[PDB]
Amino acid sequence: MSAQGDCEFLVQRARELVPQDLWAAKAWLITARSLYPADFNIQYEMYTIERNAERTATAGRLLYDMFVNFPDQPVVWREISIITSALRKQTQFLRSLFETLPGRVQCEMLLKVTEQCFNTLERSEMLLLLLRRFPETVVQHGVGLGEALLEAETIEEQESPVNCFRKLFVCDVLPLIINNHDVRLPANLLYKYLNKAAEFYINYVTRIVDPWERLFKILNVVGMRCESYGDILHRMKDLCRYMNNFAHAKYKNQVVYSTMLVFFKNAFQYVNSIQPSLFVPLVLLEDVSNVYGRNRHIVVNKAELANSTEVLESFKLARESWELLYSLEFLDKEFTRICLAWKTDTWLWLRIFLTDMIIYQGQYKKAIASLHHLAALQTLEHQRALIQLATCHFALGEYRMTCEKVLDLMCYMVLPISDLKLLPCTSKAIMPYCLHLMLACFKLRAFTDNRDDMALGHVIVLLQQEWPRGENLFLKAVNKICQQGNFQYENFFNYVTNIDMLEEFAYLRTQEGGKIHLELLPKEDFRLAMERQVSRCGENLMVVLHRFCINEKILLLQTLT
Amino acid sequence: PTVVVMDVSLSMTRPVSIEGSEEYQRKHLAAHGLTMLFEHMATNYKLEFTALVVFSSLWELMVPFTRDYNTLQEALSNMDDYDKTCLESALVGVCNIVQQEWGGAIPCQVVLVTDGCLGIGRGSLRHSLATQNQRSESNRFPLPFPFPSKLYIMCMANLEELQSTDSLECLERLIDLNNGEGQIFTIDGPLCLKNVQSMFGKLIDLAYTPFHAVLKCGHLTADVQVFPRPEPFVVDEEIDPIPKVINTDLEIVGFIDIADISSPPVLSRHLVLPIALNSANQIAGKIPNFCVLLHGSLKVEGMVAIVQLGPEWHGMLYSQKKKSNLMMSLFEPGPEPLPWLGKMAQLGPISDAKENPYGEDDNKSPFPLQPKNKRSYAQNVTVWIKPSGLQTDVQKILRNARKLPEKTQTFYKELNRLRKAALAFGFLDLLKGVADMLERECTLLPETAHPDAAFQLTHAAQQLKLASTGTSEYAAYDQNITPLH
Amino acid sequence: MKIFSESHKTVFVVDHCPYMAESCRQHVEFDMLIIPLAPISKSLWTCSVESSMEYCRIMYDIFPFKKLVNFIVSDSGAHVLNSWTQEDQNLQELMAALAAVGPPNPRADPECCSILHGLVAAVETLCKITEYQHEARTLLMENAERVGNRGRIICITNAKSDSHVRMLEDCVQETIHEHNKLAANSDHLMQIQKCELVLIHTYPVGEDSLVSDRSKKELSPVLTSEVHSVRAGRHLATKLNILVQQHFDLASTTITNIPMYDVELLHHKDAHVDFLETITLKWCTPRTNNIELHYCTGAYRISPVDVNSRPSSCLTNFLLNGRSVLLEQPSKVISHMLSSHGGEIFLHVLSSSRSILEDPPSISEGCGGRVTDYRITDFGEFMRENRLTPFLDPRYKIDGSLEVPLERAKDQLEKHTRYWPMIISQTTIFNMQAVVPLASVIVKESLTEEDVLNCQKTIYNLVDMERKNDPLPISPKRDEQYRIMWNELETLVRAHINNSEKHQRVLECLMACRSKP
Ligand SMILES: [Mg+2]
Repeated sequence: MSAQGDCEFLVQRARELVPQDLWAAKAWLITARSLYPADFNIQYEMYTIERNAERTATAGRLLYDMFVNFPDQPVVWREISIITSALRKQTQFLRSLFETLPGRVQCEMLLKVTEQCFNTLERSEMLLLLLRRFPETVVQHGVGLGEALLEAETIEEQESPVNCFRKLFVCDVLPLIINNHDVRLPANLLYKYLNKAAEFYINYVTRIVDPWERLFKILNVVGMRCESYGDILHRMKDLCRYMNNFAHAKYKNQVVYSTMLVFFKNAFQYVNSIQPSLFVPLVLLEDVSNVYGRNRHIVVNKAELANSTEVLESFKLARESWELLYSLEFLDKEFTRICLAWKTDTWLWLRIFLTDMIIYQGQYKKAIASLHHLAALQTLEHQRALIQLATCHFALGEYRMTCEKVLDLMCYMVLPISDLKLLPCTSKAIMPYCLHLMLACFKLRAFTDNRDDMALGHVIVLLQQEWPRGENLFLKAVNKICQQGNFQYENFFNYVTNIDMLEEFAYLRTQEGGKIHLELLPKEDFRLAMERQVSRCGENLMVVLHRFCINEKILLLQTLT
Repeated sequence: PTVVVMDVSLSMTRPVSIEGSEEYQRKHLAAHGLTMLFEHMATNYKLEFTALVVFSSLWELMVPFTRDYNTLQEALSNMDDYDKTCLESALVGVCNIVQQEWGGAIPCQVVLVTDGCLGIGRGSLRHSLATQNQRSESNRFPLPFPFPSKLYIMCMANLEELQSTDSLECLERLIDLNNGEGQIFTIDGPLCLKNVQSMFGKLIDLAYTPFHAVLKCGHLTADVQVFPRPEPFVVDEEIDPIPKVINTDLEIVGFIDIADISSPPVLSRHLVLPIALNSANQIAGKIPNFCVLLHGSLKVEGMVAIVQLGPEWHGMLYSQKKKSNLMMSLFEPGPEPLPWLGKMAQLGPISDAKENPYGEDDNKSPFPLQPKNKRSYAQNVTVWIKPSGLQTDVQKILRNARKLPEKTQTFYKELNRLRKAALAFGFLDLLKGVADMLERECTLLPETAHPDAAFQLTHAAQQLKLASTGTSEYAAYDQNITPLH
Repeated sequence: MKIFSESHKTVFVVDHCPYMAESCRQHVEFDMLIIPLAPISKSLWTCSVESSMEYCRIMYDIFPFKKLVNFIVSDSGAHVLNSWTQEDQNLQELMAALAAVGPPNPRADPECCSILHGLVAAVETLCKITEYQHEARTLLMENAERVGNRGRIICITNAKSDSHVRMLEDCVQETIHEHNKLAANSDHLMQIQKCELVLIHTYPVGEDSLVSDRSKKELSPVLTSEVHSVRAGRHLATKLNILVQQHFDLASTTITNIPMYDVELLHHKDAHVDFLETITLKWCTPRTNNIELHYCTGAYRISPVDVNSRPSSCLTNFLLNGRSVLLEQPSKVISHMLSSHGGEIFLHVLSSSRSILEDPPSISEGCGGRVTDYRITDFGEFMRENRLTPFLDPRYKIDGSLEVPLERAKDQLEKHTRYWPMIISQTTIFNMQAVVPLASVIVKESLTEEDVLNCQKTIYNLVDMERKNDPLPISPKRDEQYRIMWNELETLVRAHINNSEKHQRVLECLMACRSKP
């Protein structure tokens, strides 16, 4: 008689008595194990009985004995997989049973599971869990796991740097490798580490607990290994004063990486304060306030932005950092290399910050080119490029491209109500800006000792905004009319709903201002329309001015001067 | 008088957003307000002269000063809309017409029916207010009217909101250069007709309510009305600064013959007219009134009736072409406004005198009271500033010396005057020169050889040249020279 | 401003050193009618005294009250000649005082004194209180602070040099400062609020002006000095004439066409606010009794600028004799009238413009205008018996309370109108001559025994007419007329019983003797 039959009979007898007497079943199992110490079935049955009895110590001992003696049984592999899945009431009991086994046994089981793993993601997760549980094994596994994850990400051909394997490597594998003092890595590998960490951080924040703090800590660790966001910039400026004047790879790597990191942090803060969606929008403009008359100041009210000081300081810091990056040759070349290595599309927020910085700088042709790029990539909220082109064109004395940009600016702007300003994208602030721009264009068009009169009419009509500030401007215009005596503007009575203007124009027609020949119609008729026009005093001045802008869109022919 | 300066610029032809009713221009609201003001001032203030001045780019006088309020009512609907606003020219024209019609002391209430648009430039209100106030020059700002005026500004522009969005400090300053004599009137709430009528009712109560009084002569009483309403008077700004108005009850205290009062300076002349408190000619026209009896007796006897208008304030009532009426004049507030009558509180009945001061047959009168100190034209002063005076004095001295001893008293009086003046001026050289002239005149005595003439002349010459030395013999001021017996 | 202004207190300081004894080199020619004597000339002291006293004379003529002057000659000491009471403000007292001071000592002690003593006494004089200031302070109980002590000092002296003028100004400023500090502690000395200074420097004609003119210069918030330089004689007099005109806001008039030359007068500038540097009003022919009550808007005292001269003397004598004079401005309009109201010539400013009280409502339309039986002669007698006379002495009523004659007049007016019907047809007792003694006596307060006897006679005569039934005035049976007349008589007498006891006696007699059934 074969011993297999006796073992099967003993197991069946023990199993049948389990529902009746647990002690009898345990005694039968012990007797069977004593008779046949090499029987894996008896050990498996004992382990199952112990697990069903919620006995942590007995189940752990039985599992360890089965693993040590019979590792080829698929039941052991299934149990190990179940335990790993639970680790990654029953789950708590399984976790407690895991602690019963020795640390070396647990490490060996984890290594066997990793070796038997097939999926790359599952194997990486198991290895990361094992390293977290047992840091001593991360010395010879941390670098390899990260390299394998990077290779798999490259092979998978991920269009965006937002990858599950890359995310796991950056969140867990990278800090574990960095903090491992026993693990030695070259500075060239630290370069790739910091590159990928920065890419992950900026891609996550642009689109978790604190990507910015983690990136800053990683940068500090990388800088210390090779040995606020504002003080480090000035310290690095002093370092440049000690290094830029005269391989020196550490200094150049720092002056590129740390400076671009602080630049990106400040830039994100800036483009999150202004246009908060890309993270009412705020547009940095040049609003000429004195129409009726390097280290620059951004004038912004504290009501539209309650935290203007910190945002302006961040903008200044980022501008200085970027200026330092392109100032000297080596850092400029390395910065261009790393930036073109990344996404050349420049996203949206970085492009917006670049356009704002260029407009701050003083060069506006490059600003206009960058805004064309931004518009191609892309008053409502989105139409910021129109306002920015308007101010940029007005900067270089164009005075006509400004005018078409302003006229197209308010085509999508319907609502019944120099100095570098910063206004929202709402009508209350934008519409005065557009009217100021148009008034400036026509003020420089009309006061030129020429015979133009439509220019003077356009100055008069657009002088209705913000009265009585245009008092002296309108008085000078009326003096010019008196000198000329032949004012001609057929549109005059369709837009000039100002009682001061109307009663000054009716003064010109009797005796004492001189009988000025006013051609304001396209004897009794002139006064008849005036009696009608004084009834229009009270209508929304913004509405009639906008109607003048849109309907009488032939302002351009005069503005070409 | 009353000048109704009303804006006709284009600013006043603006339709008003009045709910319910049709759109009225602000000119129409002004016309209605002035219409109700003229109705009140023709029913209860019928004796007032009113002139309508319309201003725009230039000032114009529609109707001259008249009591024909139907003429002024007609003009309100017969106006044009000349555009541009100029207020300084309007005020210049107001001053011109006021001074060319009434003079320089008759009060004139100016009702400026403005709009609040102020202006834009040149002759605008802001420009002329900022510049000409501190510029002076030939073209002075005619705001402090050269007459006791009261400038009311009926700014019909919504509440003081519409005045505070653009400018109201300009108008409130416009009142201030009139020494605060005025009142800004603004249409409370919206511009509905009821509110403009309320504003003009406030104006009517403030400026055009008749001054009803009571006229008493002991028990003989009369309910009267005094036109114009007397203006408050202030004695000075250091002792008695508060303004004192007259008493509501005019208390006749006595009568003074119109020749004894002569021509008294007065503050202002007023017209006393009885009131009832063809009906007016049949019910109230038959009950005997005291003003009619007083006027008849004053006109016939030729007297006045001194009136107590208050503590230490006194007046007068008299009679009056041919149309005569009872009239009343305010003397200056004080214990003694008329120095020829003494203190008005020292005037009493003739029954308390010993004799009859006015005479048994009325050939005397206690008035006028001679002053205590005679003025220089009543005494004999000695002015020697111009040489003519001194020459006349010495020539009068010598001329009476020839007539000596016939005219000896006048001669010695004149010589005493000369010596007193010379001593009080320290002009002793004149004294010695005059003594030498007396000697020369003595040398040229006529051949008749009057006995006393030589003695008196020689004695006077001796006294003169003894007093010329300055010693205490006759240089004393009171040591008058005495002749020789 | 108010009474207590800078013109309320003016102090004259005249230098008296032997410097003011040399001739002014302006020899007079009083010798006109053989060999004439050497011409006489006046010292600088004499010229300054003459001009200052002309200033004082003009002020006293135009401002008899409330404008006072103090005269301080500045010698070795400082001899103040008159006080601040309105009884030493007399020209005769000033001439007596100046005669007492006498001509400057020529050879006593030339350089032993100066002018600064006069200025120190003058500023010490500005601190005192004029009787008007004391009256105002005692009237403003617990508020006697709104009564200023502003003044003015006029100094006429022969200054040696400009530095002398500057040290005089420093001296006066120091004196005001020190005396203000002293008067802050004390009570019977006011604090000067504005002491304007004039420092007229007089020199003989022909000598260089060692001191030049100088406009007003504020040495303090309490001082405003101004320096004048002018030759002694007529120029100094003209300077002080301009000073008196500009200090008191005077004005000039040049009355012309006087029938026998021009006559110049000096009055307040308020007399020429109607016309708007002398106006030239023309004399107009006076009428006997054309009108008697002109509408005068202001009467101002005048003072001839050439009083002793023949034309001005003639005009003023004509005015003082009793008649008036009407003056016209350049168809003709009468604008003024000169009248002498009892030895004080006044310039009235009549009104010649349109009268706002023109075409007044007829008295024949107003209330009571259609009544033709008004007792107009009866009220005329009432008016003429209730006239006004002035009382000089104060009379005592009972004890410790003198009677104001105005109150007595008003009491009499109320008494005489207790019963006084208005229309003739209303009354009957007042329309017959029998009751005239009763009416004219019963209204009195204290009846004499003869008055009571006359009332008895009148009552008995009325009884006699009732017995004879003499018809009464129409003003209705024969007995009913007498009954109603007795009733009216009782009404009259019953209203005056509170005057005395004799009224009660006559009332009892009337009640006994009347025909009451
Ligand atoms: Mg206007």
